[PDB]
Amino acid sequence: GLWDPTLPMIPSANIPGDPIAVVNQVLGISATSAQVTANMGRKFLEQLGILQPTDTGITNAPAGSAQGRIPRVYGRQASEYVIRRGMSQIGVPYSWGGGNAAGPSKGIDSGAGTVGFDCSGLVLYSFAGVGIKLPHYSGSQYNLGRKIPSSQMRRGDVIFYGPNGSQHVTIYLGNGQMLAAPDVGLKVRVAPVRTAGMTPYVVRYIEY
Repeated sequence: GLWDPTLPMIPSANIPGDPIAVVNQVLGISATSAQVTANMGRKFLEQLGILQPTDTGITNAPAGSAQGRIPRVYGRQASEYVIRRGMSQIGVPYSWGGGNAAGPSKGIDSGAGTVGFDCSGLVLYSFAGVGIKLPHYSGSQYNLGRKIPSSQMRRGDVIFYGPNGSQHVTIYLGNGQMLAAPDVGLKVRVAPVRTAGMTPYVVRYIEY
């Protein structure tokens, strides 16, 4: 019962730090996921009419806090933007280690030749659109945000599997459906929530 037995029963891809997300060989520029995330967060705060000169664009709450940068009155809007980002990626192939704040990417190790997403990649891409910066490893994502009992998961919360949430991570859509790419040969999809191997808590990154 520790793992979801429909997927490889191993910790998932773990990419350290703040990878390069954007390389433009013609202008001679590049930028990392956190750069892209901060820019998107500032744009989103400006779209809400609340950008301040002190805003970096990074909008995460301190881990465990129910108070973060985006006001609760705007959280449903933020959550729906995150969900729209992710749903826009339906059909993109699975790649082990795939994805960054800018979009699908090449993976690592066996995924090195395949441009796509893994769950943690897709989660970090989708949340980055409102300035929520997450590491590219499901285990480390599980240690951020605020825990909600899995029985109370709500649309926009993030579902984790395996010990320490290391096996797989998906975005909950409500109505018993979740969004992720599962494994090789498959693509980002909407699928029924699976309870086998589910951690006892989901994580909420956006309050509303």
